Amino acid sequence: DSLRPKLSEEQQRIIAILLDAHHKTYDPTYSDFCQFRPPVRVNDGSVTLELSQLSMLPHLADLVSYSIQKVIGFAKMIPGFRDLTSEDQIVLLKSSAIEVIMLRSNESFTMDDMSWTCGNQDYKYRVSDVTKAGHSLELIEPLIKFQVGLKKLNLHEEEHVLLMAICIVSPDRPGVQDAALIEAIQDRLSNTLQTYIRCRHPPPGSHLLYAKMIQKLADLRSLNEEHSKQYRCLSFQPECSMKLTPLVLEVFG
Ligand SMILES: C=C1/C(=C\C=C2/CCC[C@]3(C)[C@@H]([C@H](C)CCCC(C)(C)O)CC[C@@H]23)C[C@@H](O)[C@H](CCn2cnnn2)[C@@H]1O
Repeated sequence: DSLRPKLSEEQQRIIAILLDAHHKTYDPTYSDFCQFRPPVRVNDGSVTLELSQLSMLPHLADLVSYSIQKVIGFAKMIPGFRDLTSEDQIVLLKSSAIEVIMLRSNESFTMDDMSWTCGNQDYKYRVSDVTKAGHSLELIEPLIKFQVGLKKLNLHEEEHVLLMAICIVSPDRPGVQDAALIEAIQDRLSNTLQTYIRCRHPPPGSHLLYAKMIQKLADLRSLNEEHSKQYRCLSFQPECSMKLTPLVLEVFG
């Protein structure tokens, strides 16, 4: 009855490994940003103008690209991940990249003004800047909802990295070969999450936290399909590919 098994020595190594992977792949100081193509914020309080200028696209496109590289880094240090055929590594990455980016961006997302703040001012990102990169409310509003949703779970960083690992190693992705193997890696990770929550999370009356976390992985598949729907529509804008990166192109095209 409400059993609380102690963390195995393997389960601990996994956390340590993931905690460390994240420290090595996420820069909380945002010092690489001046390297990205500069943010341009034109005036408007218009889908037409947005698509005409695409003023924020090269900055955000660089930002996402940069992050994909970071996520790729992250995945490589996931225990199990290198044991997969590099083909199941590509598939799992490409189909989760946008989700892990939405997951990881929560570190910069603040409930003070409902923005991602990586700054200073210049690297603050709100609904409007994302519109300025050619996306519509149908993605941007629900993404903000999900951000708040996630902030309120109040995840320990341990839960944050596991959640991201779990998301990457999902056996039910279009095109995976060895779902059996991938499902084994995931189970190992969820068992670590489920157990970690039970030992180390206050109160807890609410270990309900695990169900809520799995629910976030569902919300993510939605935003993923929506993002991909909208990405398609940007691709139709002429001269757009030059505003992107070779990496953003392959991952989403
Ligand atoms: C990507 C990240 C950040 C924010 C994420 C945002 C804010 C702007 C808007 C973003 C990029 C959404 C867009 C709707 C995605 C659009 C991509 C496109 C234009 C290619 O379709 C999805 C996630 C959103 C900021 C920050 O938390 C992180 C920046 C990168 N970083 C820092 N240290 N290590 N990596 C995070 O990965």
